[PDB]
Amino acid sequence: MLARSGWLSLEALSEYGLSLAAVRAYVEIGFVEPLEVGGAWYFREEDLLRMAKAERIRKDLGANLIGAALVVEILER
Amino acid sequence: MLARSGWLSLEALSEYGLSLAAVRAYVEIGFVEPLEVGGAWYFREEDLLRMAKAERIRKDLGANLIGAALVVEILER
Amino acid sequence: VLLDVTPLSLGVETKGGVMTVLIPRNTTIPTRKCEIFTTAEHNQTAVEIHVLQGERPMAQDNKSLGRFRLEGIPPMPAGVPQIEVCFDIDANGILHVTAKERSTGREASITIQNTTTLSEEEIQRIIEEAKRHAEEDRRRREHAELKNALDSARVQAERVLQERQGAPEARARLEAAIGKAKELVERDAPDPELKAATEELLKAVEEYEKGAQAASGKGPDDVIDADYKPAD
Amino acid sequence: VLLDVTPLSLGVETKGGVMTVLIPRNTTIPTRKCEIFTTAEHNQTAVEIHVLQGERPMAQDNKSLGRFRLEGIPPMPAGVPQIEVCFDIDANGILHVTAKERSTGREASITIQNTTTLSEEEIQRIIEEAKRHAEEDRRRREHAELKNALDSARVQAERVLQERQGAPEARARLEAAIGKAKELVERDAPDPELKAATEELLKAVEEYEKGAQAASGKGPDDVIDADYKPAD
Amino acid sequence: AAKKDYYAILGVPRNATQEEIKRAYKRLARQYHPDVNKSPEAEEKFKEINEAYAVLSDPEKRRIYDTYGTTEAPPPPPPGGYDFSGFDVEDFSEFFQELFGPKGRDLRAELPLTLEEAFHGGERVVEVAGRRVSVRIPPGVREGSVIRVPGMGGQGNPPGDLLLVVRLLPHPVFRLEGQDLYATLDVPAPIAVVGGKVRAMTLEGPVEVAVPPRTQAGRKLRLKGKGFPGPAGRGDLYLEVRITIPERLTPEEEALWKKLAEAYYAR
Amino acid sequence: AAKKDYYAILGVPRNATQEEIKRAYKRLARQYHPDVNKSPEAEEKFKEINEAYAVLSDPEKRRIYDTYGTTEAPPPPPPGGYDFSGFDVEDFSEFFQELFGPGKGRDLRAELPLTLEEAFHGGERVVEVAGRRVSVRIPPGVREGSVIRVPGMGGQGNPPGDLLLVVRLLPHPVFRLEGQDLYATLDVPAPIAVVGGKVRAMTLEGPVEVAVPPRTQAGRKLRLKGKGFPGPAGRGDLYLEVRITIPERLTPEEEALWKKLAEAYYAR
Repeated sequence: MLARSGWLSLEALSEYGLSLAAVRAYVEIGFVEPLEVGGAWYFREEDLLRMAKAERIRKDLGANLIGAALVVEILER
Repeated sequence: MLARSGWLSLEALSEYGLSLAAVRAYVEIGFVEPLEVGGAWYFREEDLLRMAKAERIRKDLGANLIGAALVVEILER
Repeated sequence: VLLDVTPLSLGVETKGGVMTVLIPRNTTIPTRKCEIFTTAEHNQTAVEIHVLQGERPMAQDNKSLGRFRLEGIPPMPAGVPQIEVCFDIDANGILHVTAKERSTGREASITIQNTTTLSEEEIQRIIEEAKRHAEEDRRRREHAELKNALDSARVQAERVLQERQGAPEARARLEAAIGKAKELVERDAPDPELKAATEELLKAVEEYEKGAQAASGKGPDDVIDADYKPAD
Repeated sequence: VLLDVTPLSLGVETKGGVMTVLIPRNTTIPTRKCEIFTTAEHNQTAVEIHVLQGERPMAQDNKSLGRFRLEGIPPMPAGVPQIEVCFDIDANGILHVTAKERSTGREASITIQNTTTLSEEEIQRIIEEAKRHAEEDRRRREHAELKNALDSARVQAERVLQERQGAPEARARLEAAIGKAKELVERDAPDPELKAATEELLKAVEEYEKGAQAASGKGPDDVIDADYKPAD
Repeated sequence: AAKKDYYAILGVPRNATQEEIKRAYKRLARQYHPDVNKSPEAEEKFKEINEAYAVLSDPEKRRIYDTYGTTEAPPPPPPGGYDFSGFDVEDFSEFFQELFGPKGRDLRAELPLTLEEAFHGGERVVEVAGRRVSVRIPPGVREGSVIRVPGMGGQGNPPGDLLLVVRLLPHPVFRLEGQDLYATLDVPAPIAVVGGKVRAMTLEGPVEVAVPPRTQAGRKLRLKGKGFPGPAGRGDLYLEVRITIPERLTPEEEALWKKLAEAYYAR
Repeated sequence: AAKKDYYAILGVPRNATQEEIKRAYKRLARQYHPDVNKSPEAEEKFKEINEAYAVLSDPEKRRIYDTYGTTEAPPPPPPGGYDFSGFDVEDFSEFFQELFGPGKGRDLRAELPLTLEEAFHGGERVVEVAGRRVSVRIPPGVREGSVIRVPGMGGQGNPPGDLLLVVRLLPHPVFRLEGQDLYATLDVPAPIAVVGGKVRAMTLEGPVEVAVPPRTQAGRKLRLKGKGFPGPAGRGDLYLEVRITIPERLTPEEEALWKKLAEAYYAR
């Protein structure tokens, strides 16, 4: 009698093709805010879609902060 | 009997505090179109104004494709 | 490289008899894994946790070795209370199930030992029977995620209704559809009806989320019906 | 170390008597620098080039070493033919002034030897007299750059008129401004008059680039002037 | 058909070398990228772009691939196979399919319809760019309805689905905003005294409509039983009235109107 | 005055340590950067957010500064001086002027809410910048995007900044002005389309009696030359539209004299 909505753990990242080191780099710069208490990080489904968009714009260039062009992009819509 | 409109030569670069290596790199990646004929390059005023905004976003982060964060932004205007 | 790799995918049952596997098969030991889980109703002070062994999505088709209850959960609106139902498989292979709570910290740990380990005959039996039934198991999956989508429409007509009192006609629509849900959960409807009801309730909440009052144009005082049919 | 650095900032004359330096002060030996300039009108084949020496903005007080002609500019709307003017202070120091026409290869390049290198007394004289005049020189620079704004307005009103046709009344206003420029550049008007005229021309070109024809609201067939004064 | 000038797509001259090609593709791909550009037209042009630099990259393929069309006839494929490393090549445009040949996408497009076609719906021979397709839209359709027809989208293995969003073309005299029609009911004055009948035009056609007496301007009238059916019900049409003057008059009308124009002068 | 919550500005709790501060600043600075946000309000927010990061940098400066507000009173300055390297701290908020003090001015851009009457008249006015004092005048005939630049009356600094006071033309309730034409509805009864009468129309000039030609069909515009809306390029006329209404109060005599043309409309 527990609803399965919650958040997404560090397990689905491999299914989404997102390395843990990249998630660390995104977290320490503020691209997305996880839920630490009480164990590992946790994210919403569309929270994992933002660096999923971000890690597809890395396929040409450049460094880690492409989320800057993404925060504007979601603000562009 | 000539009017001072022309373009910007390789002497106006120093007024805006631009390193010529960055100028060459951004020409080579295609953010701005040069005028090679017949010797050095020649640019427009707003070409050095786009780069002026783009290099103020280098003061924190990150690498050379801030044009991605700018080409969108001008396309958002 | 070590032996005793997990021969079962273990999780917790959810609404509609749907697994939430917290540790899949061919995973090593020891392993401490868990996630965030939420509640169903308002002020829900207790949560039932039923661990399951197997891979078929139906909880009914599964075998359950642990069915316990968690009281002491502080009364908070559904979705906000997050329950850490954490599975720890130690070196011996005991399934320490700890029901941690992020808010206060109530717990109810259960130990299920390795005496439930099934032999290669039964491992092949369950694997080849799930694979044998897979063609209808995907049909049951399309049934089950659609039933949970119906439950999601119910809980969106439940969360928002207590968060916003919309149009009384829209409220009557929501209540009639909720009665349809009550009559179609232990008397489940066919999938075409399920989709035509879930999308109908999606449109019902789309018109229920209208925002301001009845903006029938510029908001006139009153109207009248026109005698469209020929007369005189 | 090596010496005989260039002691003067050599450049070209521009429209209205404005200095455009091509080699600045303190340029190493040897050196070669250039920049592209443009034309003014339609169907122009003639190039007068007037090299000048100095630093202050005015031209009549500056000294010219060469006034030659490079011809053959394609008959073409203004601005496109980029006339390449190189000042080359070679390892000899001799100021080669080169004018190429990029289209066909029209070339007129005369040489201004190091005979125009001045003494220390005259360099000090020009520096100190420029600084002495500088307080009125920034005033006349506000004058001259505003005259260049008016000149750019003149060339803009010419280019637009030969490129796009607007309403006859706005065209009449632009032509009246053109006549004002004709009668108040050789006989320069004070600054505030020119500022009011340039902003007025900016407004006129703003209402001149309106796009389509005169749409008065919905664009009715005919309108009348209402007798706003009281009657009856 | 004929080779599209990829030099025109990228923005480089005919004899541009590798440098201009790279400076062009790193510019347009930064603008037409599917991740940074969310537009239905973007994906096809992005495929054209990646195909364009699939063959414009290296000097050896510049000799081999980029001379296509420059020869008197299309030369046969060179011996030794092709080298297409690092680029997605399996969904190129018609030119490369003609030349050599080597998950279906959710192709998103538009269905431009007026109010009448959208209301009736029915079958329609829809038009994708180049390929064949024909699917129907159920009646009562509105904006934002996702017409996802399986096996009908972009070619792929397996084939993709379609994302056909309705674009309501505004009818010249029927202005629909949301589910309400702001069609003005032009009517002479005498209806505000007794209440007459006017052959109004609505989505149901020309219909006689009567109005209650003494109705002021700006009033809305709800059309129940004759509105706009849809998924959530029949959206009634809220036409607004407008009072006008008879343009053509008679001397009898002038004589009769004189004595009340006097009253208007008085009050 | 009292401390504005920099934690609430960044979005972190009171006890949040350095890394949360870093991951909140690097998101706000990525959103409220003036280059990525070309808005007047973004610059002040950017200044305040980097000011928040200035006193939240390292654990020793954390202890020294972020105890302010926590302490029972703002303590006296610590000995040995400060360290504000790499930070433009010369335009901090009023709080830092209160606490420590040491600070070309900015061209402060703001908006003047002006109705049709106020925009038409302009005149002397007391403009309202955030916190400080200023007063400038508007010339009559102001239009959208007017650059009201007053040297030495804008941002504080050496030299002081200028003003960019953009006029927001307030929508007058019954005056719908688009460009320089007023689409003001002119409601009038029908009989003016038989002879042509007068209507007490209200315009920017005030209440004026307006004449109309006979047989005027509804929806027609009438030009107002000589009494329109004057501006910088001339007197922008106002094209008000006519509209036919019904006399709301009718008499039995009206019915008696109206029956004839009612029958006429019944026939034609």
